[PDB]
Amino acid sequence: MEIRVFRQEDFEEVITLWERCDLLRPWNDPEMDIERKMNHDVSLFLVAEVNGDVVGTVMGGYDGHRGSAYYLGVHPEFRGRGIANALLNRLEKKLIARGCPKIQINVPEDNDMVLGMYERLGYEHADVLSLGKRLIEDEE
Amino acid sequence: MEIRVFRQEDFEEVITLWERCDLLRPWNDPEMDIERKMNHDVSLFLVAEVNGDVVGTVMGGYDGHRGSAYYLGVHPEFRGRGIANALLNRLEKKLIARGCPKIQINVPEDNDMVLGMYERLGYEHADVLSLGKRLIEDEEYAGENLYFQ
Repeated sequence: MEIRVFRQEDFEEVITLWERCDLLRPWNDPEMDIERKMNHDVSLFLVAEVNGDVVGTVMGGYDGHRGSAYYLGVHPEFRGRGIANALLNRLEKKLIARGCPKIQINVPEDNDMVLGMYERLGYEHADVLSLGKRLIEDEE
Repeated sequence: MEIRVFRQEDFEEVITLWERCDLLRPWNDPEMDIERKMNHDVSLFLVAEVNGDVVGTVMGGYDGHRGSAYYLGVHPEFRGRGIANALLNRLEKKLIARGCPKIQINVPEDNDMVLGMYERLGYEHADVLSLGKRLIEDEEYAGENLYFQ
C-alpha cells in the first residue's frame, strides 16, 4: 500500500471510488472538483494505491494560513488496513514541509467513523460555527 | 475608501490594526502569518484604505476547493461605513473570478451578532463539527516582539 499524488489518469477511477464511498453530494460536481484542484495545485491531492488500484483518497489543501482535507474515502473492501490514517499522516507531513501551521476539518456529527479517526489523530473540537456561502452553483 | 491587495509596506500598520481590533492571539504570530501569505499567494489578502491609512483587512484564501477568510477587522473609529461588507464582497468576487465555488468562515459559537451579520450576507450555518490540529507552534518561537506585549 503506497500513498502518492493524484494524476490526471486517475480521474474516472477516483470518481468511481467516491461513489462507492458515498462521498458524492448533488451540489458538488466531482468532475468539477477534480478540475478545480488540478488547476489550483494538485500536490496535496493524495491517493492510496494497492495492487495497482486506487483504494483511498484525501483531497488535501493549503490556503496560506490553514490546511484542509476533503473527499477522504477508503474503498469499502479495504477498511481496517490503516489507509485513512496513512493518508492523513502523509498529508500532515506535506503540510508541515511547506510551512502550514494548522489543519482544520469539518465533519458531520453523525459520521462517527471519520470523527473517531480525527479524534484518535489528535484533532480537537473547535467551539465555532462553520458558515458557508455558495459562489458558483454546480450542476448535478 | 479603496479596497486593494496587501503590500509589503503595510506590514507594521496591519499588525497594529489587528492589535487594536483584538484579533491577535498568543498562538498565531502575526509576522509569521503574514509571511506565510506572502510566500503562498498574497492576492486574496485585502486591505481597505481611507485617507491613506489601512483601516480594514480580510486575509482571504483559496485551497483549490473552498475559499476562506481570516483576520477580518475594521478599525473601531471606522465602523458604520460598510468596510467589512465591502472587503468580503470584493473577496467573494476575486474568488469567483478564479473559479472558487464556495467560501466558508468559522465564527465563535457565542457571537449571535457576528452570526446574524453573516446570515444577512447570504451565509448559512453548516450542520457539522469543526476540528483542528496545530502543526507548527508559533508560540514556541522565543523571539520577542514590540507588539502584543
